[PDB]
Amino acid sequence: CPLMVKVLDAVRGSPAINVAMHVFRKAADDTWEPFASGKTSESGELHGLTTEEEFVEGIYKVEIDTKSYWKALGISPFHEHAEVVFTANDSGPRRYTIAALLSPYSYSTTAVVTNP
Amino acid sequence: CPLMVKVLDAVRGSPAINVAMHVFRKAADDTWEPFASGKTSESGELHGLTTEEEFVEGIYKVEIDTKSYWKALGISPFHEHAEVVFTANDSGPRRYTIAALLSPYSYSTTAVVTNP
Amino acid sequence: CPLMVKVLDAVRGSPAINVAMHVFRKAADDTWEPFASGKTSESGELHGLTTEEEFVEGIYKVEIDTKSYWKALGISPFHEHAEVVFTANDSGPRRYTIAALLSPYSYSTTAVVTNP
Amino acid sequence: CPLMVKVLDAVRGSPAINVAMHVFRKAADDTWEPFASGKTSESGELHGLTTEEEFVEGIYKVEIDTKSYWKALGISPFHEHAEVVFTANDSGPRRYTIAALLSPYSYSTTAVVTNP
Ligand SMILES: Nc1c([N+](=O)[O-])ccc(Oc2ccccc2)c1Cl
Ligand SMILES: Nc1c([N+](=O)[O-])ccc(Oc2ccccc2)c1Cl
Ligand code: NA
Ligand code: NA
Repeated sequence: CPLMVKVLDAVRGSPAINVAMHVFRKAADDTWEPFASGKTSESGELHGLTTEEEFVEGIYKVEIDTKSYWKALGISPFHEHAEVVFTANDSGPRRYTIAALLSPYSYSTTAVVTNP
Repeated sequence: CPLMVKVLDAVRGSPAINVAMHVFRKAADDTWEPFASGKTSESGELHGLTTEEEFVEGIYKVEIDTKSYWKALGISPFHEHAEVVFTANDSGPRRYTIAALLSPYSYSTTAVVTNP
Repeated sequence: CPLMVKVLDAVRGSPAINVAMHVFRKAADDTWEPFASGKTSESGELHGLTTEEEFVEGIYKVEIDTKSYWKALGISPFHEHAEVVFTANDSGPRRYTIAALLSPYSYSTTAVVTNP
Repeated sequence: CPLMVKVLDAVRGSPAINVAMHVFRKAADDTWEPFASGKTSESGELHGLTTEEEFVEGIYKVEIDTKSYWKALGISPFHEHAEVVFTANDSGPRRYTIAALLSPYSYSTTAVVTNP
């Protein structure tokens, strides 16, 4: 599991389920190329985004559709989405967990990076 | 103003107004003695808790009554309070801003420490 | 697993390993009775603190020794410890995950509460 | 002052000083157009980015150059930048404070939205 995303809900004290996100990789012309995507499970986790061989050096952007999540709960949010932009695999493969904790007007994000 | 506390509401995107808090200082017998108390203003800030002369070296605890805050908004929150425990003025007088960002099931707290 | 604590390190991007903590339960005289304790594993997690039958209604305090964690890394921290105080099991058993994300001058904490 | 950004350093317990950031606004063709830029002061705050007349309805992005900040302190951070994307002034003019709390592998961001 080279890249996993975990999302939590700070209002309900629960995993954030069915949160959609796309992953992009920065292209040579500075545009964002589609790379992976999915929705969080009932555990708030999204596994299986990529494989070790496909996940090479680059700048990656995880764009998490937090706005649709809050609107489904009938809550008006601040952000259009939560974006996480980072260089990955510059020193060869690593395993990355991107975590996000969501509130309607705030989010926090952290990374856990491990050498396989 | 050597000690200031600022509290923000991550659900509503606003200062957390009229939040009560109590400050304690550890006594020689290791019990918590009352030190100061107050409530946040319309800006979410509590100023004037202490003075340079009174705010001596010690271990201090700020106990923020987050539970009453959420209950008054019709939210049943997770925590009884948000607690911040720290040694102050160990290397001479400093000015401390304690900030807290509140959600029903989560809080974040940070400190800004400056040398006058 | 009625009560689990997970701790992450925001400076190193890693689980916070070997973080010691004690759990207390508030007694009828408002004192804090010892309840459980342990240290986080290499995954940053502490499992096995209690059992469903022992973990009944009460106000619980998880006192996480963040200061010793940072001092072992040669980093001077702000807080004496990170405290998480919450009522548990007031509506019968639940499963609780307490998570904390640590920085030298800040911490964030959230809860995931699930009905078994 | 309809838009202000405040940045704090969770490692040092200080304002994050001399942090560069760029603000963009989504154009009719869905591209990001430059809107304003600046750097935080000794208080960690960036004031004067825009005016009430210029700060019309739209989708805005604040891109905070956290990577250069950490690198100058000798830290190799995780994120390329901290990004905040939001719709502004949808229901008439508001005043926005965007706050960010920075660690090498994590950031938290919140908004305070007030009606003048
Ligand atoms: N994370 C955080 C916390 N915190 O205690 O973690 C407190 C406040 C906060 O926003 C502000 C608000 C005012 C000044 C600086 C930062 C954030 Cl963004
Ligand atoms: N904010 C935060 C907190 N927290 O106690 O606030 C704890 C953990 C965390 O990342 C994770 C990491 C793994 C699983 C769930 C969340 C974040 Cl992002
Ligand atoms: Na001293
Ligand atoms: Na409108």
